[PDB]
This record gives sequence, C-alpha cells and structure tokens, in this order.
Amino acid sequence: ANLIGREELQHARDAVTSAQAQLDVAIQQYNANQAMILGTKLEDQPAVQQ
Amino acid sequence: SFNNINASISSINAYKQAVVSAQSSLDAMEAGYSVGTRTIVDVLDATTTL
Repeated sequence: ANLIGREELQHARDAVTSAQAQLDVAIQQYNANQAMILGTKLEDQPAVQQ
Repeated sequence: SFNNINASISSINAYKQAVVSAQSSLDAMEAGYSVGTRTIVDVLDATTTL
C-alpha cells in the first residue's frame, strides 16, 4: 500500500536471510559431533572397545 | 508608520530564508524516498511544511 520506506523492508528481508544462515551454521555444528556418536549403544563405541 | 515599514522589510527577509530552508528539506526528503530510505508519509510532511 506504499506506507513505509523501502529501506525498512530491505532490512527486514536481509534479517530473515541472515537468521536462516545462522540456523544453517547451528545445524551443521550439530551434524558434526554426531559422526562420533553414530553407534547407538555406549558399550559398542570404538573408544570403549579398544 | 515609518518604523512599521522597516519592520515589514525585515520580516520579508526572514520568511524568504525560511522558504529556502523548507525547499531544501523537501528536496532531501524526496531524493531519500526515491532511493528507498524514507516512507511516503515523510514526503507528505515536508510538502506541508513548504
């Protein structure tokens, strides 16, 4: 309806995109350190068997 | 009366300067809205002030 400035909407879209990027970073941080805990059971982990 | 005349001259000068200042403010607002940094509401107020 042409009420608010365009730089305000630009800054809103940029914020949403940045938040998406940060969530991707967090998900990736989780995916790593899940490669170590692949085995379901604690007694079957490679370190314990050694 | 002779003094009222000079008073009027001075007031004319002052209001001319005020008009120039309002013109400059309006132009700045219009350019900012053209590039997207301001809302249409801001432009309407500068036009009213001019």
